[PDB]
Amino acid sequence: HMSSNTFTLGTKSVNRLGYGAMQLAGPGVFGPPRDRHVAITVLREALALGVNHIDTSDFYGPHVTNQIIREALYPYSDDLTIVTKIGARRGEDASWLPAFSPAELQKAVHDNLRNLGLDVLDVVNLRVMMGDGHGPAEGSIEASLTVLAEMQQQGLVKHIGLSNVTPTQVAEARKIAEIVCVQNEYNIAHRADDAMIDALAHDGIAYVPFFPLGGFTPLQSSTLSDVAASLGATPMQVALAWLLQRSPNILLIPGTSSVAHLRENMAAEKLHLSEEVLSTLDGISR
Ligand SMILES: NC(=O)c1ccc[n+]([C@@H]2O[C@H](COP(=O)([O-])OP(=O)(O)OC[C@H]3O[C@@H](n4cnc5c(N)ncnc54)[C@H](OP(=O)(O)O)[C@@H]3O)[C@@H](O)[C@H]2O)c1
Ligand SMILES: Cc1ncc(CO)c(CO)c1O
Ligand SMILES: [Mg+2]
Repeated sequence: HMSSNTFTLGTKSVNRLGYGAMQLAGPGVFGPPRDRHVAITVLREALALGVNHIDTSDFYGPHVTNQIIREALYPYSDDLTIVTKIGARRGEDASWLPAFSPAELQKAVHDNLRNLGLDVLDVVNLRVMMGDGHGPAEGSIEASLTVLAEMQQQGLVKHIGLSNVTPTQVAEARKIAEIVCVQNEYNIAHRADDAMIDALAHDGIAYVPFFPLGGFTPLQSSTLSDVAASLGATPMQVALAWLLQRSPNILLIPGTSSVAHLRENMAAEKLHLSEEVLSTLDGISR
C-alpha cells in the first residue's frame, strides 16, 4: 500500500480494484451468460466488496451484459463509475467488426444509454482498431474522436478515454479532447507500454491494463506460480497485486463469472510484495 488504493477517474474517485463485466455473456462474449442469476449475484457482491468502477460494452453479448448490469444494480449509486467502449460491433456469427462511422458511434452511445438506463455516460472509451493484426497500430483517429467529442459537447458523454492505442494516437487524441484513461494490453509478461504508463501517470491519466494473466510461457507461468505459493496466494492475486504496485494510475478490471474468484480478486489488495519478490517478478518479462 505504498501507492493509494484510489485514483481519480475523470472527476470521481475510484477504487483501483474494479470489475470488468466481459465474462457476463455467453461463449465468445456472445449471447446470454450460462446463468443470469449468478451474473446478478457477482455484480451485487462486487459493489458489496467496495467495487465502484465497472468496465463494460454494449457490444458485449451485444446488449445483454449492459441489461444485466441494469437489472442487478439500477438505480446506481453516485459513487459508481460505469465505463463503456465504442468503435466495434458484433456480426451474427459473433465476429468483432469495426464500427467507426459517425452513425455507428452515435448508435453505440445511444444503445449504451438505453441498455444501462442512463442519461449521461461517465466515461466512453474509443476502441481503436487500425491494421489487420489485433494490438495497437498507427493511423489517425481524429474522425472517430471528433464524433465522440460532439456527443460530449451535447452532454451524452461526460469523459472520453482511449482503448488499444499507440503513444502517438494518445498524443493526437489529446489535441482534440481531454483524455481521462488509456485501456491497453499489458501484464507482467507484456510490458511494451511501460514508458507510456509512467508518462500518463505524471499527467494524471489512468491506465487500465487488460489480460492480467495470459500469453504466459511455461517458464513465465511457473515463476508466477512459485512466487504465489511462497506467499500463500493465487497466481491471479500476484498478477493483480503486481499491477497495483507498478504505478499509482493503474486501474484493475478483472472479469469473472464466479463469486469465489471475485472475492479472491478483491483480496489481492491485502497482498504485500517485498522488494525481493518484486525483483523476481520484475524479471518475468525478461
Ligand atoms: N478494451 C478491450 O479491447 C478489452 C479487451 C479485453 C478485455 N477488456 C476488459 O478488461 C476486462 C479484463 O479482461 P482481460 O482480457 O483482462 O482478462 P480477465 O477478465 O481478467 O480474465 C478472464 C478469465 O479469467 C478468469 N478468472 C478471473 N479471476 C480468476 C481467478 N481469481 N482465478 C482463476 N480464474 C480467474 C475468468 O474465468 P471465471 O469466470 O471462471 O472466473 C475468465 O476466464 C474485461 O472484463 C473487459 O471488461 C477490454
Ligand atoms: C477479440 C476482441 N476483439 C476486439 C475487442 C474490442 O475491439 C475485444 C474486447 O473489447 C475483444 O475481446
Ligand atoms: Mg474479463
